[PDB]
Amino acid sequence: GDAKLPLWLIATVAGTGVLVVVGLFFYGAYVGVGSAL
Amino acid sequence: AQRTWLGDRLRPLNSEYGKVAPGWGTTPLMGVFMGLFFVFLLIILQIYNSSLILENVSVDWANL
Amino acid sequence: EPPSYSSIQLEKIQEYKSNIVAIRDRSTTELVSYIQKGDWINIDNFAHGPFGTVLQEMNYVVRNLLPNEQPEARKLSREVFEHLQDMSEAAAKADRQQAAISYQEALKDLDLFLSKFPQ
Amino acid sequence: ISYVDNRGGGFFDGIKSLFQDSGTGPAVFLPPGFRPINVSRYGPGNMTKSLRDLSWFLRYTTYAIVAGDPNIIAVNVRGLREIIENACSSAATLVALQEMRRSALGYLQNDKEGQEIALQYFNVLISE
Amino acid sequence: KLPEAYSIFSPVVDILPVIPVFFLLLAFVWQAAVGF
Amino acid sequence: MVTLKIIVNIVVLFFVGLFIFGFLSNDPSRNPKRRD
Amino acid sequence: LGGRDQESTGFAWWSGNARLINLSGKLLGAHVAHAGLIVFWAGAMTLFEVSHFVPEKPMYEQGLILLPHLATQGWGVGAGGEVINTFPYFVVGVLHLISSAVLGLGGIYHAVRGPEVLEEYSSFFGYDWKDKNQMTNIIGYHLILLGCGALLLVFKAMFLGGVYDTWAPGGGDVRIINNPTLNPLVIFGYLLKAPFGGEGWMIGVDNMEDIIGGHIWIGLICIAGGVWHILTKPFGWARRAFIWSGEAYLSYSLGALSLMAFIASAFVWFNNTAYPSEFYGPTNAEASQAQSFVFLVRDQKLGANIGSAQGPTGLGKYLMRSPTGEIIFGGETMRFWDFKGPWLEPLRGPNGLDLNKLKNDIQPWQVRRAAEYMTHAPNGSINSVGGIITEAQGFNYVNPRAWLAASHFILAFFFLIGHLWHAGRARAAVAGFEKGIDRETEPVLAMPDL
Amino acid sequence: MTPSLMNFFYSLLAGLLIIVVPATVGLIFISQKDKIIRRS
Amino acid sequence: GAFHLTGLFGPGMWVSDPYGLTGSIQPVAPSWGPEGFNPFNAGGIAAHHIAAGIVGIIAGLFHLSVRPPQRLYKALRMGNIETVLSSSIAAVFFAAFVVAGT
Amino acid sequence: NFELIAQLLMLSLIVIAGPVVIVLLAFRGGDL
Amino acid sequence: TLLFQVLLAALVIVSFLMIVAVPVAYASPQNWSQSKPLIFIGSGLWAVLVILVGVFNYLV
Ligand code: CLA
Ligand code: CLA
Ligand code: CLA
Ligand code: CLA
Ligand code: CLA
Ligand SMILES: CC1=C(/C=C/C(C)=C\C=C/C(C)=C/C=C/C=C(C)/C=C/C=C(C)/C=C/C2=C(C)CCCC2(C)C)C(C)(C)CCC1
Ligand SMILES: CC1=C(\C=C/C(C)=C/C=C/C(C)=C/C=C/C=C(C)/C=C/C=C(C)/C=C/C2=C(C)CCCC2(C)C)C(C)(C)CCC1
Ligand SMILES: [Ca+2]
Repeated sequence: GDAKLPLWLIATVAGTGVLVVVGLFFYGAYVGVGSAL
Repeated sequence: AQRTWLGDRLRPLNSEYGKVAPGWGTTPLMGVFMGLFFVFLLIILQIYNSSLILENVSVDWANL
Repeated sequence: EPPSYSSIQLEKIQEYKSNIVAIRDRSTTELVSYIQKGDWINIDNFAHGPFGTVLQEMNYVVRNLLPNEQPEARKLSREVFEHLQDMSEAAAKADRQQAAISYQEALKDLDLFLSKFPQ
Repeated sequence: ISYVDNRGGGFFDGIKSLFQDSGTGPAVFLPPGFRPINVSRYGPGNMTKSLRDLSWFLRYTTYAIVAGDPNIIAVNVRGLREIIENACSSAATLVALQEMRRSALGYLQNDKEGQEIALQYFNVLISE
Repeated sequence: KLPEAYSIFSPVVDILPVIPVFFLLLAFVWQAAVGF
Repeated sequence: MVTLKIIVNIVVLFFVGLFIFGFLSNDPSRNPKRRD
Repeated sequence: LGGRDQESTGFAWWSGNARLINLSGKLLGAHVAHAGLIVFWAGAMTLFEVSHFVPEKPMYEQGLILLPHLATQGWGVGAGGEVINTFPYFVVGVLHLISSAVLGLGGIYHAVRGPEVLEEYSSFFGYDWKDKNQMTNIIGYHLILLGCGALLLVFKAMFLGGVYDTWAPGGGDVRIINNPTLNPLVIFGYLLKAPFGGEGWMIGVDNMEDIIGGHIWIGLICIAGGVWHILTKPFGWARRAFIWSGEAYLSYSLGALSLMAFIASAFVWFNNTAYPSEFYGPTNAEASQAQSFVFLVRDQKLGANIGSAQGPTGLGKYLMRSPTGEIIFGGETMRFWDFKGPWLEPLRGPNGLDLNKLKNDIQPWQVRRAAEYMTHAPNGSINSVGGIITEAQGFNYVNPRAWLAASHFILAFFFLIGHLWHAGRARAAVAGFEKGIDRETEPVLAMPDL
Repeated sequence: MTPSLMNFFYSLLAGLLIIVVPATVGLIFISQKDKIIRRS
Repeated sequence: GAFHLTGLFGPGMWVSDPYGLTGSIQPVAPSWGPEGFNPFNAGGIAAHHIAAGIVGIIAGLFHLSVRPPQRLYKALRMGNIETVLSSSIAAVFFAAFVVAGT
Repeated sequence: NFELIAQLLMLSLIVIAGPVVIVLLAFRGGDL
Repeated sequence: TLLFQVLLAALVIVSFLMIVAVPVAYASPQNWSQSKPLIFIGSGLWAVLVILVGVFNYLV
């Protein structure tokens, strides 16, 4: 194939892909159906 | 030339005699500390004369 | 810029002046007899108490009265405080005629504030 | 001239100033277990041989520089330390001659060419 | 409303504490390239 | 009890006194290797 | 060709500084890039604090921690804790946020582009971590400047406006302090007090003049300790009582910063003079006395006589007596019988809370502070929840006395961890078994049997 | 600033600027011109 | 300065009122400002020997460490005992004029 | 809302503004 | 005060240009010669523009 790309680079974008979907959950405690607001 | 217990603790305070800093030395450090001291003596002479009277000094017998 | 204090003085500022006028006629009291005879820390009761409410009360000349004469009216209200700093801190001096002339200063500024600003 | 109704000299070598990060004069270190010796415990007749040697350590260094060969330093120093081991301190000589070297190469900071010559020649005096 | 006539920068200066946390995680990312 | 207080106050200053110039006399030279 | 690697220095990607122990050039770039980062939080947290601020709501309600640090020096505070000009809080952070780029330029020059060692380059800056005259000159350069910061608060005090006083007559006010306490019998005598309740060794420092007398005596010995370490060496006993390496100097300091933040986790919990309650919030010792006081004077309006009534349990419901004679507030408030805040100091009589002046001399300002301080007790949730844990989350206030007191205690205890864990490696640095015991000459097989 | 301090401070300006610097420049910039001869 | 006139380990100097009536002994506070320079304020005399003593300390701490220059040692003839005596008497006369004055 | 997305714009500009200093060094050949 | 948009809006886009271009210049030794000066025109623009938002703070 020889299309290999440095893992470290996709270690960031998978890591901040993990970070935005657990950062969205802590946004969701503060508006929505469980927020007591 | 009599050694005592006293004189074997002060002879390093009086071991040298003519050891001297080199030529012209730390003279103008002493000069600018003198010129600050004469200006300080000139200030306090006219504090007391009331000729460099300031606010809230009033050199007088109304004091503590 | 508002001249007409219809309810603005008659409910607020004529109760602003009324509460510290009420401490004022009382003030020839035990407090003068404290500095006459012999009670050191009940003056510090009075300075942070009945004179603690003479000053935290006398604080909203900003928040109710005439913002052109506001910056000249701060330091009128600051000199009444800062002379009464000498009243409570001459209690550790233990000599009650440095505090007695400090109390006579509170005649020169409190009623001079009360003579001023009917607006 | 005895007298002492006006004059007496000496000293100099102290705390004046300077900020410089230049002129690396091979830094001198003290050997461990060294203390500076007092003159009163040492003796005035014992130190008058001592202080003339300190001029004599550089007087032969000035002789060897114009001689163009460090042989006269490297032949009048071998076993001088084991001669003076009884009287003088061996540790006091190394720290004196090192700062004699370092202060001399500080005087040669302007020429930039003979300073590395005397650094070769003073190092013969230290290593011998 | 802290500023006098800035007033559109209430978005940008709200996040400005959080960037020292981002300075630590960048040191992992810089180390993820070369060194291991 | 004030008679007791000094007796307790001696023995704290004795034991802490024999801790504070315990370490002050070489305490990095009985570390069984170099400079022991 | 690379300074950093696994097998040239024996350190991995973690323990990710210890390549910089002997390398002196980029170690300066480590700290100045880090000191740019501390100033970067120091401006921007305040620049986030303002524009999340409103001036008419009180300071502690929003959960904000640096705006009450600025209000101690009185940067536009009129009287009683209301603010009048927020632009003095705008200038102080932007002189740190703009200064963080200038501090950031140095720590990125020396860590990348600058030299790797400087002993050769300057001869002033360079060190070995063994040259004992040069290493004490480094401390002497900072102590003369740390004394200059210590006289910097008192030069703000005695000349430029003044420091805020919570013991001002009329609630609280800024005032220019005209006599700091120079007598050492009281202020060095604070060090010789008991660290328990009652005496309050470094914590109970009422009459703000004693704090501003402190930084007279702090900076005038920090100057005097600054010029000592320029001129002289450590002593002969000091050469053989310490570890002299690149390590332990962090660990001597990490022992101190752990000790300093235990004190910082007690200045912000108990003291009501250096940290004012009208900016930071009331203490636990303040709010429990504020709980009983508004229920005392509530009773006065009702008219039941205070002294006669016996609580639910035999004691006085309102005014019982403490173990040493001060008539104090009753109930569960016997623990905080040492409460000396600014309100109810006009209720302190000769003995304590005197009942001649506890009746007929409560003021409407006096109760409404304690009414506010009752409901603003330090009682938090994790998130924003306030009040008792059992109570529903109707309103939010974490009371940043409490919310900053535990946050240093996370870091005060953690700095005791690493200080102990560097003191192991530093003592094994000079002893040579930082990598473990030997195969051949094991020292315990030389030891005799038990 | 007080009206007798600055009236004293103008002397320390003028007693410097009229007496001292025209003595110092008025001596050393004529003695350095007429240097004495040591070679005999 | 500090350990005798300020009440730390000692009783203070004499201080009275103006128009001297109730003059007694109490420890005076060292006043550091310009108000301590008028000699009728006793707060300068406590602030005297603290401030003159600390520069008396920093003189003699300096004066042990350095040596005089040879452009002064041959000029002031500092090896001689007599020169020092002359200097001392001259200084003393200066000190006797002020307590003739004050 | 207008100045909520410009907040999260100013997030999403500034987070990956970090690692674009790293990849630009790691592909031009700068010594990392 | 409509100038106080475009001055500080130019500051936030030129200081975003300094979070990224300064480790590039510092990072590469080979291209350092070209870039060494470019910081003194880089930061020298950023210095006098932070000075110019300072005087325009007080003027409005
Ligand atoms: C002034 C503080 C200070 C300084 C300058 C140092 C300096 C040093 N430490 Mg050290 N340390 C300190 C305090 C300090 N220590 C304290 C207080 C602790 C206890 C916690 C430690 C614990 C520690 C360990 C555990 C060891 C060192 C080591 C080292 C050396 C190598 C550093 C390294 O590679 O980092 C490595 C950095 C990391 C691996 C990053 C770790 C990230 C942590 C786990 C994050 C924790 C959570 C954090 C708060 C973020 C939370 C975010 C939130 C949203 C969840 C270096 C000399 C090493 C050594 O012996 O070398 C001499 C060693 O192995 N340190
Ligand atoms: C406070 C945090 C901090 C700081 C200041 C440093 C600083 C440093 N570390 Mg380090 N480190 C840290 C945390 C930190 N570290 C942590 C938590 C870990 C554990 C993961 C490590 C692990 C680690 C290792 C293992 C090593 C270092 C090394 C270094 C040094 C040289 C780095 C180098 O040459 O690459 C330079 C970096 C680059 C060229 C990459 C580009 C990245 C840029 C420069 C980041 C900054 C950009 C910034 C946003 C722009 C500023 C704007 C400007 C206007 C001011 C440097 C002094 C190395 C060393 O000892 O030196 C040889 C080394 O081997 N560190
Ligand atoms: C802890 C801080 C610190 C320390 C110890 C050093 C130390 C050093 N730097 Mg340096 N530097 C720093 C911070 C620091 N820097 C910062 C923050 C920057 C970014 C602006 C720089 C930028 C920098 C450059 C660009 C260079 C150095 C160089 C040097 C070295 C030579 C010293 C010299 O010739 O200066 C001579 C000293 C002066 C000319 C005096 C200047 C003093 C300042 C600017 C005046 C203001 C003082 C201030 C008011 C004091 C109060 C501080 C207060 C604001 C907190 C020296 C090792 C040089 C180097 O590495 O060698 C090639 C070099 O080229 N530095
Ligand atoms: C924080 C700044 C700082 C730092 C890091 C140092 C660091 C140092 N100083 Mg130093 N110094 C400083 C400020 C500082 N100094 C100031 C401000 C002054 C002026 C007063 C001095 C005056 C000074 C002199 C006069 C001497 C030093 C010495 C020393 C060296 C060894 C310290 C030692 O063994 O004593 C540690 C102290 C002890 C072992 C004694 C025990 C102390 C107590 C009883 C232990 C228990 C304390 C307890 C936990 C807390 C209660 C406090 C109180 C209520 C008792 C070290 C390099 C010594 C040295 O080497 O000479 C240069 C030395 O003789 N310093
Ligand atoms: C332990 C020593 C000691 C003590 C505590 C006293 C105590 C006292 N003596 Mg006394 N005395 C002593 C030793 C002592 N004496 C000795 C050894 C002598 C013989 C020289 C005398 C001779 C003596 C006389 C003749 C008299 C006293 C008197 C007194 C009383 C008042 C002192 C006074 O007015 O100050 C006045 C002191 C001074 C003005 C000090 C002069 C120093 C000048 C101002 C400065 C000199 C320049 C300075 C050294 C250099 C600059 C320093 C600068 C860098 C800081 C006082 C009770 C008086 C008395 O009758 O009491 C019974 C009195 O008349 N003393
Ligand atoms: C866990 C981990 C991970 C992950 C990570 C992440 C998820 C992230 C990272 C990182 C990052 C992501 C970082 C960031 C950074 C950033 C930065 C570094 C920044 C800079 C900037 C600045 C500092 C700013 C500036 C400014 C200002 C000041 C204001 C205005 C605006 C501007 C822009 C101008 C991985 C797996 C990979 C590896 C392992 C570890
Ligand atoms: C103004 C002020 C004040 C006052 C005063 C002061 C400032 C003081 C200081 C003081 C001090 C000054 C203290 C100190 C301390 C010390 C310490 C803390 C030390 C420690 C150390 C240690 C503990 C160690 C030891 C050791 C050991 C054990 C071993 C070895 C040997 C040795 C010795 C080293 C106050 C507080 C009121 C408040 C505010 C400020
Ligand atoms: Ca913002």
